[PDB]
Amino acid sequence: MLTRFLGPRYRQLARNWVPTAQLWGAVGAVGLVWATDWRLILDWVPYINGKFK
Amino acid sequence: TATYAQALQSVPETQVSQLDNGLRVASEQSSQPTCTVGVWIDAGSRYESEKNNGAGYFVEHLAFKGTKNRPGNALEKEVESMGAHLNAYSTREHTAYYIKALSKDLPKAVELLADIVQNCSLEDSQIEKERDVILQELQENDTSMRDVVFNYLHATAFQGTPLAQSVEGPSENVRKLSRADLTEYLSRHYKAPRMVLAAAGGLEHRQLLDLAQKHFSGLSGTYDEDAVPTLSPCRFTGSQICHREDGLPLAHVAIAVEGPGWAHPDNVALQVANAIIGHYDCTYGGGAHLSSPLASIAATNKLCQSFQTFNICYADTGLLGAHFVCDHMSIDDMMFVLQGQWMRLCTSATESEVLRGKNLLRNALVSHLDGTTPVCEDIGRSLLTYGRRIPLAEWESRIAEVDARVVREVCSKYFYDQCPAVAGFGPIEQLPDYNRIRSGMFWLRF
Amino acid sequence: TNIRKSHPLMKIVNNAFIDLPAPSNISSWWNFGSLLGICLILQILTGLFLAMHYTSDTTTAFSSVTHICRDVNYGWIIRYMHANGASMFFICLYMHVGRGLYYGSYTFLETWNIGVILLLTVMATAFMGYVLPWGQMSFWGATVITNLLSAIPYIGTNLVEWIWGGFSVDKATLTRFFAFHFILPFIIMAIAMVHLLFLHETGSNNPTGISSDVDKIPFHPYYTIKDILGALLLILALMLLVLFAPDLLGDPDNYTPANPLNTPPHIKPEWYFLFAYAILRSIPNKLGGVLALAFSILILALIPLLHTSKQRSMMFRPLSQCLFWALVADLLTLTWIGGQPVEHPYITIGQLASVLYFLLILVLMPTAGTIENKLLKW
Amino acid sequence: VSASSRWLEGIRKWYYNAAGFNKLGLMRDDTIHENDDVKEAIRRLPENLYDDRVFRIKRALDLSMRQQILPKEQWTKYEEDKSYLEPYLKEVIRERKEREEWAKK
Amino acid sequence: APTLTARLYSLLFRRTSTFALTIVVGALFFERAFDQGADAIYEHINEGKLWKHIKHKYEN
Amino acid sequence: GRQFGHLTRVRHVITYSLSPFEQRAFPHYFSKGIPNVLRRTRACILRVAPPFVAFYLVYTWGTQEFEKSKRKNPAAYEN
Ligand code: HEM
Ligand code: HEM
Ligand SMILES: CCCCCC[C@H]1C(=O)O[C@H](C)[C@H](NC(=O)c2cccc(NC=O)c2O)C(=O)O[C@@H](C)[C@@H]1OC(=O)C(C)C
Repeated sequence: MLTRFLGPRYRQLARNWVPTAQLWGAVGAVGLVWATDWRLILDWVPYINGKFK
Repeated sequence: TATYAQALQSVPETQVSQLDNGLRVASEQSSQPTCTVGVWIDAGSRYESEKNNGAGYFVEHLAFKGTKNRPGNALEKEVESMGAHLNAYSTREHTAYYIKALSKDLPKAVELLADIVQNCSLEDSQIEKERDVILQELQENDTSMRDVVFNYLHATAFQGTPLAQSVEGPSENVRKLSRADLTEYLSRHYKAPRMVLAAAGGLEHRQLLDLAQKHFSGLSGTYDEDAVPTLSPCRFTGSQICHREDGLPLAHVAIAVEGPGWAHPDNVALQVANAIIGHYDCTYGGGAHLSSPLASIAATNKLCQSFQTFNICYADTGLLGAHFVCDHMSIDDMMFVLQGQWMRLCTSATESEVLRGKNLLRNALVSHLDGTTPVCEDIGRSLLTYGRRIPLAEWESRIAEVDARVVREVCSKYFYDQCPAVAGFGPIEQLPDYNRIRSGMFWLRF
Repeated sequence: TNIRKSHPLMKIVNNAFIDLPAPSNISSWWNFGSLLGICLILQILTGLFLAMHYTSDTTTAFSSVTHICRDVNYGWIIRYMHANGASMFFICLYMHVGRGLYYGSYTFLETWNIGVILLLTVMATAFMGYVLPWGQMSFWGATVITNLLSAIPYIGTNLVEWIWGGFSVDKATLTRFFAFHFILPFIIMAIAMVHLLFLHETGSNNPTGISSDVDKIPFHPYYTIKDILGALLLILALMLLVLFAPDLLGDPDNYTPANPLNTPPHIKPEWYFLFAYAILRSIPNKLGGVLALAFSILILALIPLLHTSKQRSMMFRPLSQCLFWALVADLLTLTWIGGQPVEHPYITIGQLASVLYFLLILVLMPTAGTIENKLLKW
Repeated sequence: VSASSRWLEGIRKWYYNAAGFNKLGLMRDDTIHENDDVKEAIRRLPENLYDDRVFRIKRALDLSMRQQILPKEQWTKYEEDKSYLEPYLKEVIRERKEREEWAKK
Repeated sequence: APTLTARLYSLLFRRTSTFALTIVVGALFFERAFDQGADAIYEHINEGKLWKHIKHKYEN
Repeated sequence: GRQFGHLTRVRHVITYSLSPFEQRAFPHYFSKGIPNVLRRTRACILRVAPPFVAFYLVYTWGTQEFEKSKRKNPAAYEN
């Protein structure tokens, strides 16, 4: 019954933390990538190709 | 039905006039039978130096003690017998001497002001008597923890600058200042282009101008050679002063961040956010149900006895923050909560709370400008600070402009990841370490 | 002044089982907390004595256990108490969770949740436990199961081989499991204390779900002795197995060493995973089967979000009381099916029991709750 | 008033007797789960109600321990079951909801 | 024209978001460049490797 | 944690009790015991028992059909 949080203010609160929640997923993706040396995603980054010729 | 917007239009324009002195002469006429006139001088203690500090204050104590044409009693006796009220004050930037009086007594009212401001006797025997009264005033002031901590905030925030000084001075100056020290500060600072004759009530502006030209003509008949009373900007310092004393029953803390100063348009928005946080006192009715989250939490959990946000302004700088009072085991919680609120606003101000803040501020403004004295003081002071008088309507427009975004942007600009100036006094063992307070000025989520 | 109260250490002990106020009211269903404790230490205790004789190495694994049973003075009782205590640790774990739902105890979120963490860990532990003797069930038990992570999209393969140390179960896998089977019960033991920490924050729930603050009794006498008797009963049972029926709950074929070539058409995990086993294969899907297997246990952490009733215990709730037993019997069903081959009757009925399980906990009990509210005028 | 309204009443009287708290001398409201709202309403009861509620629950917890029940002629007769906590509970909920509603704008 | 450190603070250090984003973005490039320069330094001071030994055995 | 003395508020209740060394540990063990467990069993048969016989019926029929599915299988294969 999550209706307590349905209103104008909540909508404004939600929107205020949109950039944060976004940038915080950017941190996690890149973070997961860098930590597992994601072969798939990394190949695309210009430098960082320690698996080319 | 006469609307609020419309009501603001009805407030009569403040009339401004300049003499040949450079003395500005301003008034706001109303139907009242009484009034308030006085002179606002662009003189404080930020204008003083290490050695003449307390001079303005020492002058104030002498201002009503006798003039050339009216020695000793005389003044009092003229004022008292005409049933008027003579008063004065001085801050770090301003000095004022005003008279509340029957409006039909505007002619002598002004005459008396002139004399006071121009021919202040300074009889040597008086200077001696006053020396000992001010000393006493200091023993007295030492017991108002609040007065103390605000002097300490100023002392630490603006360390090494004139603004760091107090209005009354250190004891030795009071002990050491001489008549020559005084008169030289007088002539140095009581010059027309820095004075403003202000008035509010049942007068007509022309009558004021006439008087000003009659009793004030000849003050800057000598525009000074190379005396350049210019205020050097004042450094702010993220610093902290703790006057531990477990013999006091309650602690006072005052935390602030550097403010912009009198003229910056950012004030309006800061005042809104301040209104949102507001103030509190243990005699407020309505505890748990207060709109201010800080206030409501403080009331329900007994976090304090009183708190209050504030925004002090000086030229190009100011202290912006809160001051609270509480038990020795609550200093930590109060701080947490205070700070968490500051951040909430920087990053999450919602729309309605801002309306409330704006309305509060509108109420405050209009309510504050009620009666001859409060108005007169606003005229005189504003002329000094804004150069003009900002008509209610304009403030209303400034407030209306503000909404959540403006609050977050403006709050972040001054509070976010900024260095505080902390001042402590009382049983402050639990007052958090400066690093800790510093860390509380940003959020790891944001 | 009474040192039993101000000494940094005793405090804890005073708070644990001396002065702690408890409901004058609890009944036998509250004993399984001590029993689980006892289980945990006794398990740790025999388990250790086996480690002073056990090995690892695939070559000697099986040989060492028999060495213990035959050569090691008294090694047999130790070995069998360990293996039988393991089952008892499940009977109690099972009963505990049971007591919990019926009586609404799960309303203590943190405590309940730590308990779920306690469930998965002893499960994860006991699993590794039986791989050790390196018997037939041990090998494919260790194979049929572990594999499941190979159903995880994109990376399943990688993980299952990473947990293996090779391309199949061998060398790298037995030593691994032994070490993990050694460090886990200690970690569990810690978690238990945190479980118990959060429990002391509210005190115990009781048969009525009402609130006993109005009638608390000291743990001193009362629940210490009612825990002792209780533990004696747990000893009777554990000893009945060990001393009269050692292999009654044990698959006879974990005898006869391993053999990556064989696989004896039958094979099921130890009894306590049967209900789960049944669920998984009652689904024609690699992903779905394992996904459903997970939900089968991870749903406990969902229960509190579907409390719908205005009363806490089911003591006064006939409707739900019925659906509770239907759940138990239905779990007894899944256990039974899990124990049978994937053939004719057995398939469709175990397929129905699965749906029932999830539909009962996810739709039936929550509705029974609301109807009871409505009946009472609440 | 219907022949069938007595049926619904009859299903209710039926459940009541089945639910069983009345054998322990409890009243319907003596068995509500305690939550914030319920705790606040318990707080608002006047002395006598509160004291009576305490005595009841004590009497049940006591019975529950001996695993007994009250003689049949002393069970709480449905319909003589006073809904003493509903009005407070209802008022506590109303004010919470007003708050909840204020927090949205 | 402010300062490097100033401009750096505003655009990336102020918000703990960008602050953290900067370091995960900055760690990836660092691991790569530090491993290059390092190994290179390690080889340059050596040369009895199996690197320069290969040239001899491309055949079998 | 919560200690006695800070639990809750209690009004006007007297509690008489007796020393264990002054009473019997098994008052009317059988006299009052049996009747009561009958009473508690009765009070609960109907909510506990039904699901179990249901399992019971499904268990015996289930194995039955399992044998009669294969063993019984032949049956007839006549040509
Ligand atoms: C390492 C295995 C576990 C141990 C050692 C353990 C220990 C205990 C102890 C000593 C108590 C208090 C006595 C009692 O109520 O019986 C208790 C109560 C409880 N445990 Fe556990 N438990 C374990 C597994 C669980 C599980 C599987 C759950 C549920 C997922 C759980 C959730 C609870 C809850 C909610 C209570 C409160 C019972 C009540 O208040 O009536 N714990 N536990
Ligand atoms: C950290 C204390 C423990 C140690 C040192 C320990 C060590 C061992 C060793 C060396 C074996 C192989 C010998 C044998 O199979 O009899 C074993 C078997 C086993 N233990 Fe543990 N273990 C410990 C705690 C546990 C726990 C917490 C459980 C879960 C109840 C557990 C359940 C098992 C099981 C299921 C087996 C294999 C079953 C069987 O014997 O047939 N033990 N353990
Ligand atoms: C070493 C023995 C000293 C005991 C201290 C540790 C043990 C401990 O904390 O003791 C008390 C006895 C704890 N609670 C209960 O027993 C308990 C609580 C309410 C009711 C009943 N019974 C009947 O209504 C109970 O029995 C309990 O039983 O928890 C055990 C899991 C824990 O054991 C653990 O932590 C392990 C991690 C050691």
